[PDB]
Amino acid sequence: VTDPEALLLLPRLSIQNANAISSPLTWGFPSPGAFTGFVHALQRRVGISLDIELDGVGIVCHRFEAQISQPAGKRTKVFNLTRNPLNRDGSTAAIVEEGRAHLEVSLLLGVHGDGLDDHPAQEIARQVQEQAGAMRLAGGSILPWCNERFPAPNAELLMLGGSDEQRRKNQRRLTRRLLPGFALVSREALLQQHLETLRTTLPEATTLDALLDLCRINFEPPWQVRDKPGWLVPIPAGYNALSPLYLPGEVRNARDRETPLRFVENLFGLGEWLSPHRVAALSDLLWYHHAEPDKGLYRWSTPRFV
Amino acid sequence: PTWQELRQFIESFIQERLQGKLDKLQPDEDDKRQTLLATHRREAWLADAARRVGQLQLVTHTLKPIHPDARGSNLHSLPQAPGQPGLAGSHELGDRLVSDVVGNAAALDVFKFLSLQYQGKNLLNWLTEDSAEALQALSDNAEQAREWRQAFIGITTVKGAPASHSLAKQLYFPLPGSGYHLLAPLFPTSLVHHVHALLREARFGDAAKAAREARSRQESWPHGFSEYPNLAIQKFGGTKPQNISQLNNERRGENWLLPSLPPNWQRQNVNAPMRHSSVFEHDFGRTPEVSRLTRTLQRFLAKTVHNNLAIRQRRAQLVAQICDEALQYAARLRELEPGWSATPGCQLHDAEQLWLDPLRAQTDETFLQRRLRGDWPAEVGNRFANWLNRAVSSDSQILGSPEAAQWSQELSKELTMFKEILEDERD
Amino acid sequence: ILSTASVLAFERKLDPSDALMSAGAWAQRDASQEWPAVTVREKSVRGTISNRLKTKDRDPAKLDASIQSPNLQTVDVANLPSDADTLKVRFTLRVLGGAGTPSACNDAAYRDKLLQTVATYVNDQGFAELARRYAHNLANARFLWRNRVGAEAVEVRINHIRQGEVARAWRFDALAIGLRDFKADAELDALAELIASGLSGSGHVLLEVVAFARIGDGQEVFPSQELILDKGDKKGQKSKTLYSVRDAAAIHSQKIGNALRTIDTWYPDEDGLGPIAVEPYGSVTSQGKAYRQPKQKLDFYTLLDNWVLRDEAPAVEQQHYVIANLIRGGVFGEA
Amino acid sequence: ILSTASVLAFERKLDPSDALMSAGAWAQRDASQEWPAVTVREKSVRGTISNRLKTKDRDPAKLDASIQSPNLQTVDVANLPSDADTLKVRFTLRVLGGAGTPSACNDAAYRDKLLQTVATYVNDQGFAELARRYAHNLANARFLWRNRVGAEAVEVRINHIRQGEVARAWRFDALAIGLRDFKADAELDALAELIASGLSGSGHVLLEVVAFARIGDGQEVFPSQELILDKGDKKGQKSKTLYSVRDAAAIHSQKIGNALRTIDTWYPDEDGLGPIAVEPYGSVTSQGKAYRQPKQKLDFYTLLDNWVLRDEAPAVEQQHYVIANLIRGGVFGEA
Amino acid sequence: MNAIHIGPFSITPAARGLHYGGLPHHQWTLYYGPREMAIKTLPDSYTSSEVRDEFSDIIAEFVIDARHRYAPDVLE
Repeated sequence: VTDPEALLLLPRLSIQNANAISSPLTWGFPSPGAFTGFVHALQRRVGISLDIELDGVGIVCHRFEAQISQPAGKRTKVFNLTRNPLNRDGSTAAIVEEGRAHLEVSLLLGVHGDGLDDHPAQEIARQVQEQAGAMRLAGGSILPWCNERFPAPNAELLMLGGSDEQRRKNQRRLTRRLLPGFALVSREALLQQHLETLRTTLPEATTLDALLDLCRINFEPPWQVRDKPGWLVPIPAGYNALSPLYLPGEVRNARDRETPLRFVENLFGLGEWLSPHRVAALSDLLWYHHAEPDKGLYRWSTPRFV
Repeated sequence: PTWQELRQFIESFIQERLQGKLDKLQPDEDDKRQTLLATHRREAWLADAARRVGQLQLVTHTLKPIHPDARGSNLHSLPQAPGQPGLAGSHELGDRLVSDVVGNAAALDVFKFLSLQYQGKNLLNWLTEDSAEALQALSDNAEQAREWRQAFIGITTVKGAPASHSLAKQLYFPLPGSGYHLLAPLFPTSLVHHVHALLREARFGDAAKAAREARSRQESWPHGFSEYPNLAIQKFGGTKPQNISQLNNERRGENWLLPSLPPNWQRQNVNAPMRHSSVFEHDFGRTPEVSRLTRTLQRFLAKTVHNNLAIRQRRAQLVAQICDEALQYAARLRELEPGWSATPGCQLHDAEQLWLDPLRAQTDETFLQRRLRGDWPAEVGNRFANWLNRAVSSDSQILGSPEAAQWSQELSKELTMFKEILEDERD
Repeated sequence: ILSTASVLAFERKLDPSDALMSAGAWAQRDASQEWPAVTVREKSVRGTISNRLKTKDRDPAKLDASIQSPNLQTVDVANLPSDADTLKVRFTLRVLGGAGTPSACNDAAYRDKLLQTVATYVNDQGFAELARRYAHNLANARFLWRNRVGAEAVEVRINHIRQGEVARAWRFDALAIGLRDFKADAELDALAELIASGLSGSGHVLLEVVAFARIGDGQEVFPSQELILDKGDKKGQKSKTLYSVRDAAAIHSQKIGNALRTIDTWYPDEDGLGPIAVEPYGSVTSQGKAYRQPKQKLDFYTLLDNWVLRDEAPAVEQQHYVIANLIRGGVFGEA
Repeated sequence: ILSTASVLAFERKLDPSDALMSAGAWAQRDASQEWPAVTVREKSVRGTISNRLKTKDRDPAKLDASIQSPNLQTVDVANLPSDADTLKVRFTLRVLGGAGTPSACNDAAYRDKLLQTVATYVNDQGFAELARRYAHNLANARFLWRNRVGAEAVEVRINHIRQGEVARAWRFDALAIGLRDFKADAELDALAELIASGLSGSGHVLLEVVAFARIGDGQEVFPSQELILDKGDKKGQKSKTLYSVRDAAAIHSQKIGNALRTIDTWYPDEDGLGPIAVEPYGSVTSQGKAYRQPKQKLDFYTLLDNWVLRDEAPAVEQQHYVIANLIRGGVFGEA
Repeated sequence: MNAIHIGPFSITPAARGLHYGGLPHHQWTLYYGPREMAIKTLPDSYTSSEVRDEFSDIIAEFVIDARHRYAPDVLE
C-alpha cells in the first residue's frame, strides 16, 4: 500500500517444523499469510519501540525439506507424524494428520518511518534480527545459527537512492545476497487471463478449474506436454467471508474477547516461484496485507509487482 | 404436482427401508418384526424423523476436520463472489454443490428422506416454498405439517450460538487502520469434495484411462489427460472416517492436497566438477531442470512462425530461465568448499574457475584474488552461449529465414544481461 | 467469579532443534566439527513367527505352514562406521522468556490472576528448582535414550551462545549424573541460573548441547523412528523407518523435549521408574499407564484451577509441576 | 489373578554389528586392519531347467522348446581376490545386561513378578551356562554360516575393548571347538565369566570379534543377501543382491545374533541335529519344522506363563532357555 | 492364484508364497512365450486387474518397442 523507504534482509532462517499443509487444498511451502503475520508480529513486538513500520515481506526460500514419505505401490505421498502423549486412561489418542517441513528462507522487509533517521541501520537491523530469533514463522522454531562457521547479519538498504545507478547496484547486490532461492509472487492477473483463455476454450469454467489447469501437467495428443510460464503453484490467497462480523464478546471461545471474529473460508490463488534476478526491483516481491473488511476478502498479495 | 404420488414415494421409501432392515436383521422369532414395523412403517416414523432432523446438520464448511475433540458451530454459507480478479474458492461452487452432513451415524437415513427426487426436484427446495402439494403429502393435520416442515428445514440453518472451539484455528488479521479481526477458518468440505471428485475423474476416470492407454500405445486420441504428481494424503479420521462427516465417509480420509512446492524442494546434492572439461556440458547441463528447458528449446526452435513473436516472447522467457538456472548453479556453488578450485588437476575448466569459486579470493591474498578483479570475467556466459548454441535445432529453414536472426537477437540480449550480472561479482 | 479461560495455550519454552547424529573417535571430540554424519541405510530381515498365538493356530500343521512361508521385512537401520566408536549428538536449545505468559486467553481477569500467580511463584522461589532439573536432564544425556543404555562413557558439552561466540562452556560426565537423582553441583547450579534467567527474561538464551557416547565401534545407533501409518494399503511396506534431515540421522525435537521434561518426581504413584515427563494427566507412553489422574487432586488442570481460581496453592512440588507444564506448554481450556 | 501384560517388549542384549568381511592371506592375519574389503561385484548366469515339472510341460516338445530358449540372470557375487585365501569377518558385540527388565510393560505387578522370577533365577543359577554357550557360539565361527562349511582353518580373535584399548585377548581355534558339543576350556571359561559379568550388569562388556577362515584363492564367500521385490528389465534381471554398507561386503547383524543364539540343546526332539537358535516356538527355517511347538508344553510362552504367572518353575535347562529368550528380546505379549 | 493370459503374454505366479512386510505376497512372473520380462512381488490381496495393471507399463513398452522394431519401410 506504500513504497518502502528501506529494505531489511533477514538472512537464512532455518524454520524447524513449519506447517506443510498450507491450505485445505494444497500442501508444501507454507502460506504467505504466515510470513506477513510474522512480519506484523515483528512490528508489534519490536517495530514500535524502534519508531519504524514493517510492512511487506519478500520470501526467497533457500531450502525446503518435507517430512513426507512415499508408500510402496502408490504415486502419492503421506505425512510423517508425531506420537502425541497418551490419554488419562493410558490409550492412544485420536491422530490428527499434521505435516511438518524444514524451511530455510530469507526475508525482505519493507521499512518506513522516522526511526530510520533516528537509529543506525545496523542497530535496528540487529534489533529486529534478535527479536525474530526467538519467534515462529509458520509453526516452527527458528534455528538462530549457533556455533557454525560464519553467521550472517542483516543488510538494511535504504531505497531512497541518491542516484539511479547506485540504487540499481544496491538492488543487484541485495539480489546477489539472496541468490540460492526463488521469490514467491502472486499472479492474480495471470490466473485471471488464463481463466478468460479457458472460458474462450470452454464456457462456464470456474476460477478453480483454471487454477487446477495451471498446476497439472497437461498431455496433448499429436504426445507432448502443455507448457507453463513459470512454476505456478496453488497458494492460499487469503480468506473470504463466511459469516457476518460478530461482536468481540459475541463469539463463544474466541482467542480474545476484544477482537471481532468472523468465520472465513480459504481463498485460493496462483503463485509463481521465480529467480529473483528476473524482477525490476526487490520491493516488488513484498507480500502486503489487504483486508477490505466490509466485504471479507482478507487477502495477502504482492502489489507493485509488474 | 399431486400429493398422492409424493405419499406413494415416501411410503415406498419407508417400505424399502423396512424390508432392508428385515433382511439385515433376519429375524424369525422373538417378535422383532412387530417392533420393527411399529416404528418405521407409519407417519410416526416421520415423527421419529422429527427427533432425528434436530440432531443432524447440513453444512458446507465444518470444524471437525480440525482436532476432533473440538465442538464448534459448523455453518452452511455460500461466500460472496469477490470483486478482485484471479482467485478462487467455494464461491465458485454454484449448482455443482454437495452439502455435507454432520451429526449421528444413525439419523443419516433421514438425509435421503430430504434428498429424494419425487416430483423431479430436491425436497429441501420443495419444503423451502409453501407449495400446494407440500404440507398435505406428509401430514393430514395442518399444525403437524408446519412443525414437521420447520424441523425438516432446520437441518440447513446453524444450531446453537456462533462459536469456534479452542482447538479450532483463530488467526488475527491486521486492518488497514488500527484494528484486527480474529477470522476463524472452517474446512471447506464441499469444495474439498468437489476438488477430490475432479481429481478422481482426472486420475481414475474412463476417458482419462483411455487417454493414458492411447499415450501408452503412442496413438492419437480426441482428448488429453493429466497426471497430478506429488499429491499428498491427509486422513482426518484415524480409524473412523464416518465420525468426521458423511462426505469424509464417502472419501475415507484422503484430503488429496495439491503440491504447492518451491523448485528447491528436491535439492539433490552439491558436487564439485573436478576432472571435467566444461561445466555447462558435463555437470550443469545434466540437471533435470535445464534438461527440460533444452528439450523445450529444441521443440520450440523447429516450429511454425504463425504466433512467432508471441512464441518468441515465450522463447525469450524460456531462454531467460536457463541462464537463471546457471546463476542458481553458481548459487549452490556458494555452498561448496572455499578452495575447491585450487585443487590439483590436469583439466578442471580453469576459464570458468574465476566464476565457479568466488571464495578462493579469500583463500589466496594476491595469487588469484586480484585476478578476478582485474579480469572481470564475463565472457564465460559466451562459452555457455556456445552450449546454448547446442540447444537450438539444426534446421536450415530457421537459418534461411529471420527466425535465426530473432534467436541470435534474444540470445545476445540475454547473455548481455548474464555478462552484466557476472561483471559486478566483486561487490 | 473468575471462570477459567475457554482457550488457554502456552508456547513451547525450551524448544530444541533436531538432534543431529554424527560419528567419530573418542579423544577426538574437540575437533568434532568435521565429523561425518551417521547415514540411515536400508537392509532386509528374514525373521520367523515369534508372537503369541491365540489358541486357534497352535496346531503343528498350521504352525509349520506359517514357518514354511518366509517372513520378510525391510528395515531402516543406522549404524556407526566400523572405525568410529563415538556417537556425537548435537542440538540447539532456546530458553524463551515469558514462561508464565500464555499465547491465548479469553478472560482478562483470568490472565491477570494467572500472571499474578506466576509472578508470586518467581518472587517466592523462581524457576531455580525447575531449571536445576532441566540442567540435570541436559547434563546427563537422557536425549540419547537408547544410545545412552549401553555406552561406555557419555560426556556432554553445553555452550552458551550470547551473540556469536561461546559465552560459557559447561562440561559434564553424563554417566556420573544419574537418570533419577537430582543432586547439587556448582556447574549445574550455574547452568540452572542461566536457564532460569532465560525463563525469567524477555528475550532468549541460546545453548548448544553436544553429547558424545562411547557406544562401541560400528555399533547400532538409535535415531527417532518415524511414525508412518500404513493406512491399510495392499502393498507391503518397510516395517521400520528412521529420521534424517539431509543424509544425516537425527532425533525428533519432541523426543529431546520429552527427555528434557523428564523431571516429574512428584506423581502420587511410587517412583520406581524415577522421573517421568511433564504431561497433563502424567502420561507415560513407555508404560501405557497415566499417573497423576484427575480422580486424585494432582493432575495439572485441577492443580491450576486450585492455585489460580480458588487460591488453594498446592505443595511446592506440585507448584513446580504446574510451572513445568507452563514451560512445557500445551493447549488447554474447557468449552 | 496376575494376568500377563499386553506389552512385554524386551531390548536386545548381546547387541551385534554388521560384520564386515575383508580379504587377506594366512600368517598375515595379525596385521589385518589394512586388509581390503571384499567387493560385491556382478556376473551373469544362464539358468537351465532343473526344477520339478508340474505334469503338464513334461511333454518332450515343450520341454525342448523351453530348453532351446533359456533364461539369463544377473547375480551379485562376493569373491575373494585370486591372491587372497583368507576371509576376515569383523564385528563388535555389546553385552548389555539387565535382561530381566523389559523396556515396555503395561502391568506393573507383572513386571515386578517377572523381575522377582529373574532375580530368583540369578540367585539360584546365574548367567553361567548361558554365557558359556554364548562364548561357545562366538568361539566357533557359527556367524560364518556358509563361510565355515568348507573352510580349511578358522581362527576367532575376541578382544575386550575397554576405554578404546584391548583389556583381554582370546584366540580360539574355531574348528576344534565343535558346533554341537559344549565342552569346557579355561579361556572359554574366562570369556564365559566376562559375558556373565556383562549380562549381570556388573560391568560394561564390548568385544571385537574377528574371524579368519581359509576358504581359498578367489573362492566365493557368502555375505548376507537382500530381498529383491522386482527383477524387471531396467534392472538387468537382478536375481541375487548381497548386502554391503560402503563398497564392502557384510553380514547382517541379526544373522550374527541368530548364530550366537544357537544354544538351545534342550528341545523335546532328539539332539542329533545339535543346538538350534533360541526363539519362541524354537523355529528353524532350514529344517522347516518347529521344535518346541505350543502343543508339547516346552515352548517359551507356556514356560514363561508357568514360571511367572503360576509359579511353576521348569527344569534348569528349560529356565536357561527362557532366560536366553529374555536375553534375545522380542515383542512378547498378546494383543 | 492362476495365470493371466493377455494375448501372447502369460502372468504366472510362483507356487511359493512369501510374507514381505507382514502381509502375504507372491512372486508374479510375466512371460512373452519362453522369455520372461518382469518378475515382481505382489500381494495376495491384489485382484487380477491390479496384477494386470502392475505389468501393463512393461507390456505397453514392449508393444512400443515391437512397433518401432518391425515397422515397415516408407517410400517418399
